[PDB]
Amino acid sequence: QVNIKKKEKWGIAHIYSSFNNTIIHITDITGAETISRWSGGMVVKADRDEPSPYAAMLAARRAAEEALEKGIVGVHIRVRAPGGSKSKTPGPGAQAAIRALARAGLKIGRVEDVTPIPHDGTRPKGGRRGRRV
Amino acid sequence: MAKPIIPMPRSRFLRVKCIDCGNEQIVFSHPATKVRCLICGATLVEPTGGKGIVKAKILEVLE
Amino acid sequence: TRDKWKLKQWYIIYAPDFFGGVEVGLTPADDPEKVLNRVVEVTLKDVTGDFTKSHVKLYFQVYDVKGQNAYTKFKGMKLARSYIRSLVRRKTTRIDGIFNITTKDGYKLRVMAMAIAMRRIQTSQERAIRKIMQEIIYKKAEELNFKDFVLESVNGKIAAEIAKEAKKIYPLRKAEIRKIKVLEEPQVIA
RNA sequence: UGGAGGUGAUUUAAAUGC
RNA sequence: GGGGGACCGCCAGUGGCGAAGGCGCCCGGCUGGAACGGGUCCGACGGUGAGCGCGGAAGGCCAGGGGAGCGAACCGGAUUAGAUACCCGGGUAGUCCUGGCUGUAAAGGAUGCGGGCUAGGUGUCGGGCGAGCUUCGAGCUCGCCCGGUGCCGUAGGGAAGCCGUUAAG
Repeated sequence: QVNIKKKEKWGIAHIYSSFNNTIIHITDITGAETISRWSGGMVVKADRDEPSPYAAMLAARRAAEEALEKGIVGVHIRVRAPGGSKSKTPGPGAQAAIRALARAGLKIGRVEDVTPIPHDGTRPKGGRRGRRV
Repeated sequence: MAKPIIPMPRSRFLRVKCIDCGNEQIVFSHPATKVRCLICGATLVEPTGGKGIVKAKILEVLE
Repeated sequence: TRDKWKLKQWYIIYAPDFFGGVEVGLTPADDPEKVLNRVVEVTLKDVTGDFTKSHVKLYFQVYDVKGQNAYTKFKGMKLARSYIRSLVRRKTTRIDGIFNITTKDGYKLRVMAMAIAMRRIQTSQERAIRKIMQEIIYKKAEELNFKDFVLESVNGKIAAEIAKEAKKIYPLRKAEIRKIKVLEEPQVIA
C-alpha cells in the first residue's frame, strides 16, 4: 500500500437487470479490478426465483461483505440492462439492490441511467404480427 | 379577394425622390427586382416578399 | 486470485491539465503495471457549482503511472440519459452540432453540441445556428491553448458564447455541450 | 363530450355435436 | 484494445414532401417538383384520353460482390391426445451493394381526372399583409388573405354507417 490521503474507497457497482436473472457486480472506480461477482442463481435452487427481488437483495448482500473487506465504503450504482436485444427497462433487482445497500451499510452516491439505448434501428426477432403470444 | 366582384391588385404608385442625386423616379409599390437609379447607379429598393423592402431613407410622395 | 490481499497494489489518481492534481480517485489493482491507460469516471468536485450540478460524468485516463502514482489527462466527457431526455420537448426542435477541431497546440478535438429550439419556425436558420458554432469554435481553438480550451468547453463558457450570437439569428433555449471526444493526441511535431 | 395513432400485452379457461 | 456489417431512438408533430410505388444522422455539390408577390411576356396554344409509351413496395429470378443482426426452408427442445405450430435454441436462401429482369397488392381515402356553382366553425403547415411585443431574428401573439394538410357541422345527398368548399351536393 502506497500512502492513502482520503481514507475512504469507492467502488462503482454495475447492476445488470434482467427479467430472467439479476446480476450485481461491484468493481473499483477505474473498473480494472474485479473484487466480487454474485448473481441471483447461486443463492437459490430454481429458475423461477433466479430473478425476483429476494435473490436481488441476497446476491447484493454477499458481495457487500467483501467490499467492506477491501475498504470500499462509498458506492455509485450504474443501473443498466440489455437494450439492443430486449427491452431496456430494468427488472425486479433495481428497487432491490438499493434496498440491499442501505441494509448492508455501504453508502449510496450517484444512481445512474446508463442502460444501452440505441440511437438507431436494429431488427430484433418476431414479425408478421410481431412476436405472437 | 374580389375575383367575381372585380379583382383589383393591391397596388398603387408612389413617386420616389433619390437622396443621393435628387432624381425623381416612378416606382411600383411592389419592387420585384432591384430598381437602379438612372443618375446614381444606386439601389432604391430590394426585392423580398410582398412589397419590395426600401433600402434605407429615400423620399416618398404616395400616389 | 488468492491475494492475501498482498498481490494488490495501490496507486492514487492525480489528474491535471484541466485543473491541478485532483487527488480524487483511488486505485486498487493486482500485479504491477496493469493500469496505465485505464479510465476513471468522476463528477469533479473542483468547481462545486456547475461541474458537480449539470456536468455529471467525465472520463479521465491515466496516461502514465510513476513510482506507483497515476498521472491522468482529459480523455472525454459524456452526459447521462438523465440530461438528454429531460431537456427535449415537442413542437420545436433538438439540434446537434459537430466540429472536428484543430487547436494551435497540435491536438484535435471532436465536439458535439446540443441546443434546444424556441418553439415554432424550423428552417434553414437551424443549420445556420449549426454554421455559427463551427465558425466561432474553429477560431477559439486556433487562438487558445489546448489545456485552457478543455477547461472552457466543459465549463458553461462555450454554451454561453454560442447563445449570444445564435439568439440574434433565431432565439434558442437549453444549449449545452452534449459530449466531447479526444480526436487526436500526439503533437504538432511527432 | 365524442375520434386517431405508438406497444405491453393475458395464458390460469380443452375438440365435437344430427 | 482492435475489427466488421447494418442502421440513424429521442428529434418527430392531429407535422412536411412527393404523380404513384414511396420518402427520414449531419455537411457540401449537382438536380425534380412546389408555394407566394408582381399577370412582366405568349395570345385559346385548352380538357380528357382508346391505342401507345413510361414509373412502379415487398417477394422471386438472373450475374457479379458482400454478409453483423435477423431469418422461409431446415435442425433440435418443449407444448400437446398427436404438432408438420404458437414459446425457446441453432440456421440457408434473402434481407445490403452494383447491373439487369420480373410487374404483383386491402398498390385505400376500397372514392379517375378537369372546370363552375353551393352556411359555417376550428386546429394545423408554408407564403403575403396591417399591428403590438422584441432577445431587434417575423422571435411571441391578434386578424384578413392565398396555397396545402385534419377534425366538426347547415342546406342537400345517402339504404344506413356516413359524406357534407379536400362532396359521396
